[PDB]
Formats: sequence, C-alpha cells, structure tokens
Amino acid sequence: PSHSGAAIFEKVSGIIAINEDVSPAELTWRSTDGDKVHTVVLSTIDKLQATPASSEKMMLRLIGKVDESKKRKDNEGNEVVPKPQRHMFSFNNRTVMDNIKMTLQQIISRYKDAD
Amino acid sequence: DTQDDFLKWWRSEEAQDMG
Repeated sequence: PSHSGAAIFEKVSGIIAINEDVSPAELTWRSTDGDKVHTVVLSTIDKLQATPASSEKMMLRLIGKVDESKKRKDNEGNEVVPKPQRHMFSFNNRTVMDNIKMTLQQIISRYKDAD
Repeated sequence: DTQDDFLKWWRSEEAQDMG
C-alpha cells in the first residue's frame, strides 16, 4: 500500500510503485497493462512535489538532480538556478497522493539526512 | 506544447495562494 498507487504517465494509465528491495529505492510507473515500466532510482532525485490542496487534481513529481551548475553566479551576474529534470504522475486518489508523497519524500530525504 | 502548460498551471495555482 504505502509504496504504490494507480498513476498516469505519458497519456497512459497505470500504477506508480516504489521499490526498496533493490539498490537505492526506485520508483516504478507501470501502465495498467504492465507493458510500460519506468523506474526511477531515488538516489538520483533531488526533490519531489505534489499538487496543492487548493487544486482538486492529483499529481506527484520526481525532481531529479541537476548538474553541479548550482555553482556560483556568472561574470555577467546572471543569477542562475539549474533547471531540474523532473517527472510528473497523475493520480485520482488523495490517499495514494499522500502515501506516494510521503514514500518518495522520506526515502529521498533518507539519502539527504543519510541516517 | 502540453507539458509546457503543466509547469504553468503549477505556478498559476501557487500564485493563487501567494496573493
């Protein structure tokens, strides 16, 4: 339960499934048919996000880590923040949302706090 | 084209709360 839930990815529906049997926990969206499987090892993830409670729609994100371009500002100042490569999953259940929210958030943060 | 709006509505919904 607290690792998966029916999500939608690339215009097709399925389940999102976080697996910790493996090397650093990976999130796996697999279509309802099971043909499409996309695995995201959470160690490569920097953040994760979800739809605000004001919005009815259900969404999670996987914010993958970025280039070390978090480096200091440019000679022209620029003031740059490196654009993250992220994933977005559509659900239609708040319980799933909150669980997937928590599941991803915590494991990600386990790699951050590292305790 | 569509994914582009997906990052828009996320901020739009955020700017709603950030009034």
